[PDB]
Amino acid sequence: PLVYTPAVRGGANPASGSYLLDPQYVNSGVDILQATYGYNINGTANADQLLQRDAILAILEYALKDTAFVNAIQAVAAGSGVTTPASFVSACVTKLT
Amino acid sequence: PLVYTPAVRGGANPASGSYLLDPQYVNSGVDILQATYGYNINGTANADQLLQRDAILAILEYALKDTAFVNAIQAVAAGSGVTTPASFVSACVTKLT
Amino acid sequence: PLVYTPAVRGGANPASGSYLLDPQYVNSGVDILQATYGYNINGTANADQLLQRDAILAILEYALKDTAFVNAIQAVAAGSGVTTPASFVSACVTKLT
Amino acid sequence: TATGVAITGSAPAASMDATLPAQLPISAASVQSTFTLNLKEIEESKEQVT
Repeated sequence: PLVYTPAVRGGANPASGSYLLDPQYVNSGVDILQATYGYNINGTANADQLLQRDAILAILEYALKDTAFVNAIQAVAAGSGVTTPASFVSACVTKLT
Repeated sequence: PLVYTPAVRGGANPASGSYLLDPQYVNSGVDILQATYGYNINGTANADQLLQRDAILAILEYALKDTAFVNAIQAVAAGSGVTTPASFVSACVTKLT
Repeated sequence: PLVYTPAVRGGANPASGSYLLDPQYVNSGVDILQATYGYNINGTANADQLLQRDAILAILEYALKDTAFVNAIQAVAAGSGVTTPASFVSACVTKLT
Repeated sequence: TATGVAITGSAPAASMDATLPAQLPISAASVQSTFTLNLKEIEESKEQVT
């Protein structure tokens, strides 16, 4: 089971709730991203969104920066049945299940 | 073949270069990203990284807002052997390929 | 295939598009035309209407001046049922095909 | 939220408002028009129009 602390050096759980992602270079070292991540804004996370938030940051702190994950999500988009980019995400759900 | 445009309505290809994402509400409507996306800062895009930028922007607009993709990336993170999250991104690359 | 040039000598393709025809003496005797020809005023000529313009300027320069074409168009008008000359032109289009 | 508890109650859970952005972008596009007029058309139209 994935258990980790968010990858910024001194800002894991902020007092304000406005967690600022570190700037990362995603497109094989070409494009900068510079996101933030505001915490609980429609109530608390009731120990199930507390697990999904542990996974959304993992696809965002680490995965888009990596040059082997972005090649896999490149080759899904080059499939012969993937257009209209709301069926792009339904073509990678079936790979992840 | 994924045909795609930047999903913000009137700000598709910015003349400034700093493509600013609209805020989408992730983790089933509890959190908020408010990201940007800076274009070419360490070079050019050399006719293949346009296809890798094609899938970074789609996985950052149409995937993290979706509720069936986040329940599929959650179940990978609750598997076995997926700790220290360079293994989470490497267990995800074997599913997609 | 027809090869053709505008018949007035130094004024073949004008700058303003107002191709002034040189006057011809039409009835073999006694008349004169002094026409002009405006170029593209309701669009452009889209690679097929150049061929129609290639034949209108030939029937207006080298045909009305001739004495055997005006006698050939005389004998159609003295035919059978060629009255109200929107039918004179429809009884001439059956001979040309 | 403003809920009703007893007189000897126990101070119910917290709440705040929320403020949201709009972000309304413009630097992408522009409406334009062209002429392509000659240098001799402007000359012979200064003496051939009323």
